[PDB]
Amino acid sequence: GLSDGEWQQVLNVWGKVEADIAGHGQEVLIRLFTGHPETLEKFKKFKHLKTEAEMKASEKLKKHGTVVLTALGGILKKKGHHEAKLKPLAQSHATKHKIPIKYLEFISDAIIHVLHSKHPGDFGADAQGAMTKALELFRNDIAAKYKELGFQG
Repeated sequence: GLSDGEWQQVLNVWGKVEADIAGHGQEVLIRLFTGHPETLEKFKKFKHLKTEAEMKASEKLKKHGTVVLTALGGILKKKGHHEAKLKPLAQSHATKHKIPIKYLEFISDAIIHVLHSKHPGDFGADAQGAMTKALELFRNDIAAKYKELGFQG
């Protein structure tokens, strides 16, 4: 698992995210959608957005970014004992949204990219390593639930 120090670095940079959650959520989704257009196809509401500029102007996209990062934050703050918080997310993403684990890797990388660009003082190499591990644990645990839920992931 992650060490105490690793979780501390995760929570330290997450504090920076909480200081502007909608701006971060917007930037994460835009990075995801521009880098991986196949992921955008999973969003009925948003796949009409064909450029970064149209995405930036979408208030609905911004609100969803906040929904995503709020849920992720709740999971991260549970550190290694995140199963109760993770469970409903795994269930909805295995049934309603059908999100492959690969797409969770893509959003993990988008989060890391945005944190590197926005918060270089709180997201140096050790902090990035810690967040990488935290998001790996998130994906791994979702993948385990997907199996139970009958989704190939």
